[PDB]
Amino acid sequence: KNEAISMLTERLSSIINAAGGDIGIAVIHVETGHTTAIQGTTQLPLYSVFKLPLAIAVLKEIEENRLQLDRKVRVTPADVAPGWTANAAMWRRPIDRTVAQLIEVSIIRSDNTSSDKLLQLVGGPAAVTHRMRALGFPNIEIVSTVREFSENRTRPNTGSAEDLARLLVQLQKGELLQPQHSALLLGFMHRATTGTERLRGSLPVGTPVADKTGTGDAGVVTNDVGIITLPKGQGHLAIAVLISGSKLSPAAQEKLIAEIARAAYDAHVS
Repeated sequence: KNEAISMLTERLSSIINAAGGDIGIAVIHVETGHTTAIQGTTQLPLYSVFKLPLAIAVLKEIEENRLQLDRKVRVTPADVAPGWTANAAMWRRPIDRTVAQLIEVSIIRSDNTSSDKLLQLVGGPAAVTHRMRALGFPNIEIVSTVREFSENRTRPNTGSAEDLARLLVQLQKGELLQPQHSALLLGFMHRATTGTERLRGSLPVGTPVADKTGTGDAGVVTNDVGIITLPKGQGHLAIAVLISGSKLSPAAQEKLIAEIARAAYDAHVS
C-alpha cells in the first residue's frame, strides 16, 4: 500500500517514543529509492558496524590491484589486544589467514584482531574514510583502530543511518563492488551470527536478511544495519538503526530494532 509507506515515519516514531538517547533510522527501498528516515543525518557511534565500511575498503584495494584476496597474512598473539577474549582461540598460535578469511571472521564473528590487521592493509582509519568519500559516502568517519577505541571510548568511529543505508543500497544493486566480491561480502553478512535479536527477530519466518551488528557494553550502544529481502518480486529494504545512550535495557533496545524492521517490512510488502 502507498498509504502504509507514507505513514511509516509515524509508526516508527511510536516505537521509539520515550526511548531516550539518540536514535538514527533510515529505511530505503532499494529498487525505487523510497526513503523513510528519523535523525537520518546524525553521525552516531558505529562500534562493530564500522567493519562493513572496512570490508568495502579492503575489497576496493583488491579491485584497484593493490591487494589480492588470496594473499597470506601472518597473525600472531601480539596482534591480540588485552581485553579481547571473545574470539581468541583462533589467535593462540602464529597462523596464516588469507585476506578473504580475515574479512570473513571480521564480518561474521565481529572479530577485533582480524579487523585491525585489515585496517593496516588499507592504510589505517584515514584511508577508510577517504575511500568512503570516493565512493559517495561523506558522512562515515573512521578515526580509530579497534585497539585505540578500546583504551579510550572518547574517539569513536561514527556514521549516519542514511549513509550506511545508502551504502547497503549500492551493495545490493551491484553498483558498489565487482559481482563476485559483492556475493562474497553479502554471503558473510547472511551468515553473521550476532544479531538474532535485532533486524531478524520479528520478521516473518522465511525472510532472507544480510546484516552487521554493533554493540557497546551495558547498553550504551545497540546498532544493526542490513538488507531485508522482500517476498515475491517486491524488492529489498536497506535498513540502518543506530541507538546511542538510550535509557532502555539492552534487550529492549534490540526489541526496538526488531520492531522497526518489521514495521518497515509491513509497510513495503503487499
